[PDB]
Amino acid sequence: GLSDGEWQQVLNVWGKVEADIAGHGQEVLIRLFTGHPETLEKFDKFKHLKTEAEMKASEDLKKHGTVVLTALGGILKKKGHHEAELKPLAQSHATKHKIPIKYLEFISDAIIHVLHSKHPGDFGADAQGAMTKALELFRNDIAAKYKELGFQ
Ligand code: HEM
Repeated sequence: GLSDGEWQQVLNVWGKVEADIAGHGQEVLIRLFTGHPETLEKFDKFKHLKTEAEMKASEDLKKHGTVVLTALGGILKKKGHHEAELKPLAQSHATKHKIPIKYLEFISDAIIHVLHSKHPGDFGADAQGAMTKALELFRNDIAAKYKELGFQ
């Protein structure tokens, strides 16, 4: 549940991500993998990445960063009316990829970190608040589909 003003802040912030979707995507995943090494083990196609140099040097990691943020952006543009978009992602990540809701908390915090890192002093207190709310809404609606499936 976000206000109209809050949704406007979220979509304003997203303009930054849209100027460099791959760069933001790559940094969000690198921050996830480096901060939480177990998350890398969920990706059979990125397990071979033994170093952050290998990570930064991976074209396919950049590619998947674009896939992830494009999907998230689509959802954010629905301003909460995202059932059709979110349900299949929830179901894929629980049933096929086996991703605990904890890892979605990790990637949420990682998005906040990357925005401050790439835009220092240009990601204000109101902006962080609005983006956090959106990411919690997203996370919480996925958690609901996880409880439905009894997935832990
Ligand atoms: C902001 C949250 C995220 C979004 C928007 C997102 C989105 C996506 C999309 C669109 C795909 C491809 C289609 C599909 O399989 O459903 C995908 C694949 C996948 N996701 Fe995510 N995802 C998120 C978070 C996570 C996290 C936190 C992990 C792991 C720690 C994860 C692991 C995977 C894996 C293992 C695949 C398959 C990669 C492959 O082999 O091609 N995801 N994701």
